[PDB]
Amino acid sequence: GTVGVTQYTDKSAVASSVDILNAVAGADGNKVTTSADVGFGTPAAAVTYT
Amino acid sequence: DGQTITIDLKKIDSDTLGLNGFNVNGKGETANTAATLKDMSGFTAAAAPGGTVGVTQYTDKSAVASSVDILNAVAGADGNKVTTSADVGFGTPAAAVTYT
Amino acid sequence: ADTAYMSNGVLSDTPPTYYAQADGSITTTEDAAAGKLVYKGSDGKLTTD
Repeated sequence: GTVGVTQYTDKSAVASSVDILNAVAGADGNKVTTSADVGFGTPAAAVTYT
Repeated sequence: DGQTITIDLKKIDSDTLGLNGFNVNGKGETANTAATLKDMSGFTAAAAPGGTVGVTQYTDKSAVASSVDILNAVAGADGNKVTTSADVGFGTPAAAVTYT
Repeated sequence: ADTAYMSNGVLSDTPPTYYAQADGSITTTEDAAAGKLVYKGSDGKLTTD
């Protein structure tokens, strides 16, 4: 509510897919839910693998 | 390592030595400086009536005029209206107020 | 969803937020009492050291 201050944001920091994969692999014990995987899950009969 | 001698160097030029143009003769028109936001230490106002958060209104108070200033201002224009009581001579008893 | 943002070295749901003070200074939070006024130099990215 202080009008004496003004907010600036640095956009264009959009996460890339490789960055998200690196982030999830960085920590141990995370959760990934994906469908339409190569080999296993190619028919994509089920979605929730985790 | 660490056993050195230090030589002090100062920026020596027209500006640092002062006087920024000696200008003995005068009659020379000179440009002004910029806004210099740092100097504007007057009364701060977070009003911003336009709603723009990127602007902050600064007002410079202590510009209140004196009584003689008000009298000079009203006398400068021709045809003004001044309502007063407790005048010297006429109106000293001040039976009436609105003379104008 | 545009809800994943590159921080300095980690992945965060929020983009880097910067606040510009009345006196021209830059700080991360509204109150100047906190914030650890932002710095820059020799590497860019406005790192806070």
